[PDB]
Amino acid sequence: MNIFEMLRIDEGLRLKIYKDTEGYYTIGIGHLLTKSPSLNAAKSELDKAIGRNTNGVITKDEAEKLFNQDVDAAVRGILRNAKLKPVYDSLDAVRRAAAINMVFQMGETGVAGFTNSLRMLQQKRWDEAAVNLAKSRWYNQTPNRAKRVITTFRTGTWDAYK
Ligand SMILES: C1=Cc2ccccc2C1
Ligand SMILES: [Cl-]
Ligand SMILES: [Cl-]
Repeated sequence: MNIFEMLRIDEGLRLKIYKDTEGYYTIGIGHLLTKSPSLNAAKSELDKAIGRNTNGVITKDEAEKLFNQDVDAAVRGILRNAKLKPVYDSLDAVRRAAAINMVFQMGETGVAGFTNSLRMLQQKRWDEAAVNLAKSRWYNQTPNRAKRVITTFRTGTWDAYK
């Protein structure tokens, strides 16, 4: 198992513009195109990202190219984040994957109100953090996915994904 496989399972793969769990236009492997309600805005964002007139449809290759860029961006974001970096650096390789999944899904900004969980994680208090992470909108909204990421932090193994 790895970050790419882990996110591919959590995000799935769609080659035509769709709406995410929050109703935002997305495509590929969880690549958010826009928050705006305009499909056209979404199709324009799409062409701009791909570099061609896509018409709302991309290839598998193109989807995967976006995925790579997004995986990289996320890590790079965590590393530039002063609030995040230190936590992330304290973690073992499996848990780091879990931390990227979260940022990938909700952004640096989404992962902001997680201060108390961050601190518990940094402290290596797994069970307590597991509990704290569950008390969140994220958990209530996407419970199955949240349980997986949580188990991953709790255990430090890929069990939830196997
Ligand atoms: C959730 C935990 C954590 C730890 C380090 C970096 C980013 C994240 C997100
Ligand atoms: Cl992009
Ligand atoms: Cl879910």
